[PDB]
Amino acid sequence: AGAPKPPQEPDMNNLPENPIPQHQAKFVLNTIKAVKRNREAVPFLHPVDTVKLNVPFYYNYIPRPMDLSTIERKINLKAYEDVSQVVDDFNLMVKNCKKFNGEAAGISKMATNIQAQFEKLMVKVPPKELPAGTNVA
Repeated sequence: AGAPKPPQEPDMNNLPENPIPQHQAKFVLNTIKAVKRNREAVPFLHPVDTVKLNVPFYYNYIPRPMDLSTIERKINLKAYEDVSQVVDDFNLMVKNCKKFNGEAAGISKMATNIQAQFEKLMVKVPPKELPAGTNVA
């Protein structure tokens, strides 16, 4: 080819010491789970099938790919320090699709559609603090 597919994120040797609090991790997880139910998200659920789509040089244009499952795995492995990194990863996913395919491609409109859905949900994200009377041992 044809640049090979880069290794999966995250690097389980650089897991952050202070991850996002669980109440924030539960929210962004349910948010990503809600986006994964959207019919428009199907192409973004998993890494690109470079053989089925016949894009041998895809990883030459996109050196850092991203998908909804990777974002989900990084949350489950506590790889994020701030919820803004989850937003940045979702943005990178949309950016890669528009960069490679272009605003004319209908797959870019699917990415735009799920990004709007993601942004509507992230409006109600709880603050990084715990709450009112949540106790600390």
